[PDB]
Amino acid sequence: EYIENWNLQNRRQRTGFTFHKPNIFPYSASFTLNRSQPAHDNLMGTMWLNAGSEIQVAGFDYSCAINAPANIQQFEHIVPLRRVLTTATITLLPDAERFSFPRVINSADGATTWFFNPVILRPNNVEVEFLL
Amino acid sequence: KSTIDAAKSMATNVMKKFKKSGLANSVSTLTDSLSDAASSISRGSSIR
Amino acid sequence: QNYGINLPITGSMDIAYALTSTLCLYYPTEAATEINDNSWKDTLSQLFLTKGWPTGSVYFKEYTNIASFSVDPQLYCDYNVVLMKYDATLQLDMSELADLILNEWLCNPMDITLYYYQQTDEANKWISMGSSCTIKVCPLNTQTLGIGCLTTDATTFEEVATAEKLVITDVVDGVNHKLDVTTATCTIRNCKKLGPRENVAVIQVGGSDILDITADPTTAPQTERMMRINWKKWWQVFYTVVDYVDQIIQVMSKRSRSLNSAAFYYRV
Amino acid sequence: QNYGINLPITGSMDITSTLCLYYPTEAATEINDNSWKDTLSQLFLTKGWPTGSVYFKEYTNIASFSVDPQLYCDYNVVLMKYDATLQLDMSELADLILNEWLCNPMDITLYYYQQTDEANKWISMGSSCTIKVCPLNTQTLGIGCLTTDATTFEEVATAEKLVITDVVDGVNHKLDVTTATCTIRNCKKLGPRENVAVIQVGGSDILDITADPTTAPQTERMMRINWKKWWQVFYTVVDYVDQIIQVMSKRSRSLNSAAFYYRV
Repeated sequence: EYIENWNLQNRRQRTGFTFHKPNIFPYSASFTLNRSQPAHDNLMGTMWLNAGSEIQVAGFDYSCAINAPANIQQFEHIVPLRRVLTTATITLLPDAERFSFPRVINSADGATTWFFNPVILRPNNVEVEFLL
Repeated sequence: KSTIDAAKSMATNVMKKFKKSGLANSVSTLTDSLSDAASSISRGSSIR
Repeated sequence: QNYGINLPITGSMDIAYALTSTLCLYYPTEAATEINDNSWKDTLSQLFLTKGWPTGSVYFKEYTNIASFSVDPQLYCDYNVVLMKYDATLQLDMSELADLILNEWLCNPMDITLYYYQQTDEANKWISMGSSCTIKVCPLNTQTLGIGCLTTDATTFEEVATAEKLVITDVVDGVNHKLDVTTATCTIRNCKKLGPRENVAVIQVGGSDILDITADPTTAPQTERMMRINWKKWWQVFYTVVDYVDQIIQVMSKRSRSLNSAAFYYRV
Repeated sequence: QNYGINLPITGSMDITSTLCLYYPTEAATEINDNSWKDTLSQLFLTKGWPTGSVYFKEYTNIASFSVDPQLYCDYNVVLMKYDATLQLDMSELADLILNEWLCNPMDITLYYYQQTDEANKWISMGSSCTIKVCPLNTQTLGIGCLTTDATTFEEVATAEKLVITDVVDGVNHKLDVTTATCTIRNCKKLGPRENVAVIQVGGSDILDITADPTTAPQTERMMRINWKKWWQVFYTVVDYVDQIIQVMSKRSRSLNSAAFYYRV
C-alpha cells in the first residue's frame, strides 16, 4: 500500500491513505470562559479535551441560565484540522465522561485554583457541522 | 327556518363566545410565535 | 488596558506555580468596658507584628450599640472583620445588618411624596437607614385605588416597621404603592442586589446562629463569610481570632470592585 | 384505569388549584383590619390565582391547632409562631403534618401490644391525655410495675394535647390512658407528604421528624423566617409563593391513580 501511494504521488494521481483510528487531533486540553468572577461564585464557560483520536467537549453554567433570555444558554466550540479528511465515519455520543466528576482546576494567571462540582443534563438542539 | 323576532345580532352574539375559544388563543399564540421568530437573533435560536 | 469589554480569557492546566493586605477590625463596647485597659490595642498591634503583619496597618473603629452601628456602615478598608455581640432579643436587626453589609446593593434614591413605585425582581429591595424610621405603605390595584388603606389621607395605611433605624423591605412584585416616611429623619433607597460582597467577614459572639442573607424563605444558606464563636471572656475571643486570623484572611478575597481591572464595572 | 398492579413503566432520554393558609388569631388581632383576606386575595390574583378559591383558616393556639388536625386543600402553607416552650410539641406536630400515617384503633383494656417495625409509632390526641406504660417480660409479667397496679407505671407524657409515643420494640407493654377523653391510634409512617409546607417564624430550625436520634433529617419543606410585624410575613408569603409551589407537589395520593394502592 505505502509504496503504492508513493508511486502515485509520483504519477500525479489522487493519493489515498486508509487508517484505523487516526491520531489526527493534536493534544491540547484547555478551557474557556465567557463570564468570570475572581472568586468563582458566578461563571459561564466551556471545557474540552481532544486526545488521541477522540474529542470530549462540555459547556457549563452555574446559573443554569436563569437570568439569561428565554431560559437558554448557547455554547459554541470549533476545531480545525491541519489536514483535510475524506469519507469519515464518525461516532457521536452525547456526554462528557471525562468532565463529570468534581475537579480542582488551576486558574489562568497561575496563583490560585477553582472548584467544579457539575451535574449532568442532556444537551438540546445539538448541532454538529462538518464544513469544508 | 327559525322565523321569530328578537333575532338579534346572532353573528355578534356568536362572536362574543367565539372570541374566547381555544382556537382563537391558539391562533394568537401562533402569530406570537411567528413574531418571536423575527426578533431573536441577539439571543440564539431558542426554539428546537 | 482593554477595559469594560468582556472578552474571553485563555488559561491552562499545563503549568504549575511555585503585606499590602490590611486587616481592619471593629469591636463593640461592653467588651472594652470589661477589658479594663487602654493599651490592649497596642498588645494586639505587637502580636500582629510578630505574626507577620506591619505595625500601623491595623485600626480599631468602635461601634456603640448595634442599632447605632446600623446607620451608614461605610466599611472602607482592605479587609474587614466585624465581631457582633449577640442578643437573644435583638435578632432581625442582626440578620439584616449581615444581609446589608455582606452583599452589594446598587441603589437609586426616591421621592415618595410624589412618585408611585413598584419592585421589579426577587433581587430588588428597599433599604431604609437612619434615626427612627416608621414606614407607611399602601398597596394599589391597577388604576390607583386603595386596598385596605385610604389614599385620601395618610394615617390609615399598613405600617411594616416602627422604632427601627435600618430596615430592608421586600414588596410584592408588580404592584404600585404609596409611601410615607419623615424625610428629615431617615432615608430610603431602592437597591438592586447586584452580587455578593467579599470584603467583609462577620462573626458573632453569643448565643445560637440565626444568620441568613437571602430574604428567600426556601434558601437559607450558610455562607463562609459568616462565623460563630462562644465566649465568657472577650480576651480569649480577640486572642483566638488573631490565632486563626491566617485562616480567616485566606477565606476572604480582594474586593472585586477595586482591583484596577474592575474599571467601568460599578465602582472603579 | 389499570390500578392494583405494580406494573413497570418504561421511558427514554429523548422526550384548578387551591393555595391554603392557616394563621394564628393573635396575628389578625395585631392587624385590626377585617377586609385583609380580601386584599391578599387580590394580590394572589395578581400573582396568577383564580378569584375566589383561596381560603384562610384561624386557630387559637398551637395546642388547639394540634387536636383534630385536618388538611384538605391543594397547597397548604402552615405558619407556626415559635416558643421556647413547646419544642417537643412543635417537632411532633410538624411530624404529624409531614407524613402518611396508616392507622388502626386500639383497646387497651383487653390486649397487649407491640411495635414490630421501626416505622411504627403510637399517636395520641385528645382534650387532656396523659398516658402511662409498663413493659412486660416474656412471661407477660410487669417490671417495676404490675398489671394490677396503675401507679407504679412509667410516665411518658402529661396532659399534652398530642403525643407521639415510641418504645423499644419486640416487647409487650400494658398501658394506662383515658379513652373517653383521648384516642390512641397505632400508626405506621409510609412516605412524606407534598401538600404541606411548614414555615416557622422565630427560632432556629430545630425540627426532628423522626424518633431516630442518629440523624436529624432536614428537608426542603421545613422553612424558617423572622418577623417584626405580621404583614411582613404575609407579604413574604405571597410574593415568594412560586418557589414554594415548586417545593410542594400535587398529593401523590390525590391523583386518580393510587386507587386500591392504599389510596387516601
